[PDB]
Amino acid sequence: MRITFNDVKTSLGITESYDIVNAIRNSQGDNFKSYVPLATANNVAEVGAGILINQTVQNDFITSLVDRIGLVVIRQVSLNNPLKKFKKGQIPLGRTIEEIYTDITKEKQYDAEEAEQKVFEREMPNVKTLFHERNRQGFYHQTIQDDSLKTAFVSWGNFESFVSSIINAIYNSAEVDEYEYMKLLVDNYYSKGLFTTVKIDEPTSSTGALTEFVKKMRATARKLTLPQGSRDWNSMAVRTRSYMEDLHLIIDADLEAELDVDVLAKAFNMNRTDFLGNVTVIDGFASTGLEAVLVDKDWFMVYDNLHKMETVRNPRGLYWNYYYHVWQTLSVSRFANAVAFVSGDVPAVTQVIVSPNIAAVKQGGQQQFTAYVRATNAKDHKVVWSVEGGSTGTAITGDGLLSVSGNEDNQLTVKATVDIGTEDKPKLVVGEAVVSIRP
Amino acid sequence: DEPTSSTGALTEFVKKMRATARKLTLPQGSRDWNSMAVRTRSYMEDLHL
Amino acid sequence: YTDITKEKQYDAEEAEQKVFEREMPNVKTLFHERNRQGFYHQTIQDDSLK
Amino acid sequence: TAFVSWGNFESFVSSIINAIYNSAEVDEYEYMKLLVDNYYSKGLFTTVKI
Repeated sequence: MRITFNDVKTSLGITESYDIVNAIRNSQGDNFKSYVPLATANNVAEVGAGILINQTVQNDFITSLVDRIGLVVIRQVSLNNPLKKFKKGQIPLGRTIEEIYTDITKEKQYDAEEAEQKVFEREMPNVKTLFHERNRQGFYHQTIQDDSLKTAFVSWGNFESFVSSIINAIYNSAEVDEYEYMKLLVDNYYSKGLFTTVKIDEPTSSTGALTEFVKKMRATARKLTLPQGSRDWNSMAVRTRSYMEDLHLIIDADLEAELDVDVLAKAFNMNRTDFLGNVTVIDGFASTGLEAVLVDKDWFMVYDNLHKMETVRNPRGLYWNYYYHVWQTLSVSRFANAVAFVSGDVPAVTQVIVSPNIAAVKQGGQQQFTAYVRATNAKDHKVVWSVEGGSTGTAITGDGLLSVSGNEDNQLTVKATVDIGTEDKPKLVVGEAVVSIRP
Repeated sequence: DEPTSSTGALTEFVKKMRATARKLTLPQGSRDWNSMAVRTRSYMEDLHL
Repeated sequence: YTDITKEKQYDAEEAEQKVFEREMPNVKTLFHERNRQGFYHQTIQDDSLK
Repeated sequence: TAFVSWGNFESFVSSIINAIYNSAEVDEYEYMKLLVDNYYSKGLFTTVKI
């Protein structure tokens, strides 16, 4: 093979804002006057940036010798992800992880006349589970052809350095892809309204807004660790409690700079105005309004299942093939506190959670459903209950009491709907639960 | 907008510079700060303003 | 410069026939030439300056 | 700019220098050979028919 290129211009993919040579030339002199005395300004500007493609250039004195290459430099970089501290151990066998949680019950008034006929009644405990699966299986494939690459180098050091650079790149790719997947986890969690949104804007003070975001974040962190617990900071609407030593906070570079400049510099004894939980800084979030994410240590459910490399050699083609196989499971637990701080426009209602997601009832039985509405504003909204079982005799009370007709065999879906859109363009937030029929 | 128009503009310019400098030196790197889009990282002792 | 690579999905059925397939690494090169070539000229008339 | 090592540069300069002496030797040989032809053409040169 003899690969050649002919008649390639020195500025291939350059879309200049303005012509520097023409601007210097036709300037009477207001800001470019310093470059007028320069003699080789045009020649310098012609090759100011590196040339994409090299072409053979004859010597100016004797137009028979060819100008040579004097210096060759090899650029090498090392990359890794800072979120490796959020990874748990390894799962050699098995595929699915099951997480179980139990909620609290409700108090009943002490009555003696009413306790005669229901000594043996049942009060089913509130429990709920979720499952995490193995969902990442990838490999990185790279070939090295040393015999063909030997012609591109003169010294024996550059060749080895180039091979080492390829070997380093085959690992840097996985190192950056793991970080990309972990960030995609948070982005996907926010993309479906599973985060509890806290608005940074609306200071409601008219005198000071620099400290509003830090005040709100400190208040949220303080109320996350209340001993009595709360149901307002998780997607399962279960009474849970968090600890300050287990609270992590992923913040943006802009947010970190704002904290460092606006408040920390002008604040004496900044120990009482800095952040509370552990702090990590990333490049930013792909979501429009995301600025910071405050989560719990047990929020991440990332595990590794396989990490290996295998090499093969083709002797007919005289090359090496490297395959780096990585298998991982990436998931996030819904039973942990997780809030997201936003500084834009958000819908009035984020999500609706029905307490029993999965239920089983008899033909003549009944069920009770409770709905929680995650509203960004302070005003409340009313829910509407519906059932899409498709059999007559089955109806749901407006308070959330589902009654099943005595003659039916179908899978019941119970929907709670909140209307937030304006008239003539309704917007609906729907949370539904599944019910099975026991004959 | 302007680094000399007002003290607020100067402060936000400083904030932007600090944010950019911090995100240039992250370990995972980025490909949105050079002419050729390649994943590369810088260092604080190597950055010059 | 060498700039990482792209990952592929695991597939034994395709690996059954693509064992020896080649994947060229992502390598980018650029070249810098010499462009500044000048001189400074000054004349001195010592006899006239005396 | 056409060389990487110095020794090649001095070798090229030495070849350029030696070219002058080679040309001088060749021209001297031609000039001295011209004398026989000139003397034979002028007819002052004894001849034997073969």
